[PDB]
Amino acid sequence: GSVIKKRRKRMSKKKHRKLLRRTRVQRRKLG
Amino acid sequence: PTIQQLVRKGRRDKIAKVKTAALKGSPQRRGVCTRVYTTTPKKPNSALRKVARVKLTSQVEVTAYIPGEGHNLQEHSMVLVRGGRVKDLPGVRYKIIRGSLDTQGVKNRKQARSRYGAKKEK
Amino acid sequence: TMTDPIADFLTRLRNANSAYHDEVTLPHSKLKANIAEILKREGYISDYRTEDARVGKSLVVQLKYGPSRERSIAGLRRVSKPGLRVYAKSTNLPRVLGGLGVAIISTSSGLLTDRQAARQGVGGEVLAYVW
Amino acid sequence: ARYTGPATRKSRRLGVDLVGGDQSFEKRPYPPGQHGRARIKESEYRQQLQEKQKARFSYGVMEKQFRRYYEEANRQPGKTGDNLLRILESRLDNVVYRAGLARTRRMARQLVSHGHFLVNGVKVDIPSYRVSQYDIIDVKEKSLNTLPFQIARETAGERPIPSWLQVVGERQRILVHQLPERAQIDVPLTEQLIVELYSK
Amino acid sequence: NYIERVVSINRVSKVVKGGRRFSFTALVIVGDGKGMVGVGYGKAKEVPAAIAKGVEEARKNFFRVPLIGSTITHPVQGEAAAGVVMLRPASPGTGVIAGGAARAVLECAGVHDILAKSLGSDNAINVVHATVAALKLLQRPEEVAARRGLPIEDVAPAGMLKARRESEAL
RNA sequence: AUCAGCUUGUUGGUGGGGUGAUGGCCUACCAAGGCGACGACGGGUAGCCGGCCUGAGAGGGUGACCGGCCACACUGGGAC
RNA sequence: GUGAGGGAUGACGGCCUUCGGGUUGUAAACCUCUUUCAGCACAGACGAAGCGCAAGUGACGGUAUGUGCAGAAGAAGGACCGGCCAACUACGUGCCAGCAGCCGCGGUAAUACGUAGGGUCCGAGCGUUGUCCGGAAUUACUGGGCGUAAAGAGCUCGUAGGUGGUUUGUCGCGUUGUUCGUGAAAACUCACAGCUUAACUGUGGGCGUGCGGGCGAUACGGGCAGACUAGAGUACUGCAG
RNA sequence: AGUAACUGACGCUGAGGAGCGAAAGCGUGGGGAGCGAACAGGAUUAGAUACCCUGGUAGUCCACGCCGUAAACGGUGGGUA
RNA sequence: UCGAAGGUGGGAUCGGCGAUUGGGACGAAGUCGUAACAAGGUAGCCGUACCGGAAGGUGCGGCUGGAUCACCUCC
Repeated sequence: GSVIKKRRKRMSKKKHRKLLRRTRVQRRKLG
Repeated sequence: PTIQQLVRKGRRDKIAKVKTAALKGSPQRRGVCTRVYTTTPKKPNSALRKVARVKLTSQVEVTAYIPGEGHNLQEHSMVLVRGGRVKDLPGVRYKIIRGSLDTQGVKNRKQARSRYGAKKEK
Repeated sequence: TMTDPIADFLTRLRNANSAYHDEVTLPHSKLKANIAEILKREGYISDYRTEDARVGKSLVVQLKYGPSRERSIAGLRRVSKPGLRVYAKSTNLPRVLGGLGVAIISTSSGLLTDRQAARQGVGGEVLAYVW
Repeated sequence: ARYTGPATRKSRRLGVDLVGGDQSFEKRPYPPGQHGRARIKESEYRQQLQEKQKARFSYGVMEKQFRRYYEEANRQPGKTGDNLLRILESRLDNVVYRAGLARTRRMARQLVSHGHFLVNGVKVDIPSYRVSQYDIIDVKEKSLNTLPFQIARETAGERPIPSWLQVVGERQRILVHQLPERAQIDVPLTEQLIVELYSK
Repeated sequence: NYIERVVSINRVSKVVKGGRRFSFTALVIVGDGKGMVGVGYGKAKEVPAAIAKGVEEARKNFFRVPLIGSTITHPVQGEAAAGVVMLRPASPGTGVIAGGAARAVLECAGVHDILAKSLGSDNAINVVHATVAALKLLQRPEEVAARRGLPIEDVAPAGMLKARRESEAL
């Protein structure tokens, strides 16, 4: 299989992890 | 799968996507023209498509396409809307019926008149 | 483990047939001997016999090939299997190859073919198809 | 309704003559219109549709009635082709025309519709009337001396009467022995194409 | 008299430094309508030439279909590449019921009444190959009786024997 | 199951009561059961069927007319 | 039902043109014929072996129908024509106006837009929208798959469940045969009959794929009571890591 | 593996469930030579939050526990003929 | 006694709005960079951790779904 699919999945995962890191304290305080 | 797997879980059919959810099970709906304007199609084509914003009786705000050459629609105009997709416009799934309620049949049409609400010449 | 001896017998027959073997040996049981009898009487195999093995008895089956080395069996399928078993009434007996094949049916009168069962008006379990 | 427009149009389009003695079709055997000479593309659907149009324009039967006939013929325990052909041939107007009492099928239909005939002793004016075994079709006495029947009864030298019918009286009685079989029908075209078309 | 069926014409191309070089491939069926059919696949720079090569190749490879009167002997299922075509005999007067490629092959082979369905790989070449593979799986009842060394009545149903009698009478 | 626990006249017995009739149907006392992943308890939706439409068939959708049963009669209780 | 037969080096007009001519087109005009259904006049029901011991009694209805009269006389539209998918040209416009179910067509020479000729399909209908099934084997019981296309849990142990070697006897649960009861009528299907035909209506079979009771069989599955050692495990003797 | 002495179908799979499960990471307490995220300079570059160089903290190691993921791949579930 | 409706109370559950705020999809031509595909010019990817305007960089373990290995003298 082409690595293009892995690249799309990894970019989605990386962006989501960045978003989670950017709002850790906000999530902790709202939950 | 195994027959036992089938008798344990069975087969679940694919779900059906509801089309033209604003009509609510009716062939047509009556609406009022929220705003009447023009807009441009997708990139491969180019024109000034005539599109109206209609508030239906199902309390759904819907954008509808006006077929034919010329139209006389303005604000607060009662129109009768039907289902139909326009490939160029991204999210337009409805068309205004010509010759019904306020919207008028087009002028000087002699072929496919019934599709544009033009009466036969006397 | 071994679940279907009948299916194993049918697959031994099929594998030997595809490889043009003239002989196939398998452990013996009454059911296997009876379907072997039906196969021989219907002309699908040459002949069969039972020797004695180290523990029990064996089944020896001779495969029939034509003069030009063409197989006398075109297919062997197991219909009723452990798990999903198949029973047919005397009126809805299956047809194999539009009647050109033979369907073995286990009735209370013994092992019969589809035509024999239809003539005698009995039903049972559809063991296999031969064509 | 009925088809009323020109007749040779259909014959020219379908490539065969349906009336039988039409000189215009012989003069120009090609489709009508400006582009009647343009070469056509070959397609099985086109041939099947043309066969069906041939059948339903020879007998003057509209599409819905023809589909009803096809369903009836398929339902019957014969075979579809000759069953459909025999259902078509049993219509009263076709019987009248095939008995030599009408030069063309159109005038046979016109005569039947005007109540000039009388089947089994009861007046019948329905061209789609189907005719069974041992039916006696008579002309009512009032119309015996009319011009059409006069010229029909003194030119009995045209197309031969098929076996399954028999004009028996000097008053031109019609007796039906049995419904025709495929051998005696003597019709153009091919029924198998119609069966293929309606199975699509 | 030989009937022919050009079932598909495709414009293929190979790339070169200058550009694209287009040729034509035609799949042609040749038969006599009496029980023999042939399949040809010719390629040339021009459509009529490719059709000619397909016709000659189809004529070279001939194969006899075991018809019984007007239909095939028994139901069969043939698979070639990813194409699956099932065949089923039908009572007289039913007509040919098949898709375009299968219909062409069967009409060329002389089959009049048959139920045929395509069950995969809509590609015309592979559908034709699968139809031919199915037709090659048919067995004449006499050969079946010969294989099992039995009289023709003990092997075939009486309906087939009656059908053969009527066909040979006609 | 992105609804896992539910039930205290609730599960059973005895004596009474009640009813056209059997029966926690009601009652006093006694015992602690009963149901549930073979999905109880919740949430959503729905009158059910002969049939009807589609399909090669299996199956899918549906319950208009006609015919059977059910439920209701402004909303909620109640008896005569 | 809106007509039928005959009717030409094939009228006019329209349209195209290679300017020759071709198509509308046997179509029309004209000459005969018939009048269905409409229109007018006359007669006029069955439904009622009914109801009533009164003399009469039909809402539909003076309807259906029948017979006369006159005259082709009063009676055709809709969609589509790039491919799927029957059916092509001209003019106008030019990335506009627009079309479109998909592919996609509009860039002054568009068979895809608009209009006219021509054509095709249907026809008192013809198209559009909405909803369901089919095509879709695209939830695959019939009838699909999982190395790389979506799809083998990271790997084991094990609970409920599913499934199970050879053989003897027995049961008759499943399975199978037959019989009885039931499966309303209607519907569906076959045949026949009545409406002038058909739709429709009636009659007689089948169907009602099922369930319940009796009787028969025991090959297979299962239960019960045994037996065997080829699976599985233990014992003993060695062995490699 | 061999002998086959023993039992006599005691087998297979297994929803859920339980256990084990690289590295990184987390907690408590030790240890810390080398390597080395982060971090510092140097260089290259138009710019270098990099590649290269010099340093270098967590970590890597041990004890006891968490975590429960991987290209945990033969991208190939288990049993049998 | 039971008992509809009504009243009081504390919770369940389903939705709408919400100042502000997060990401997603699409958009010929805007700005910043070159990350991947040819060894893509530091092989790529997987889990994890840290860091950075951004693609991304680096450590640890793993995978090949990674390219090239000329000449190579004795026989």
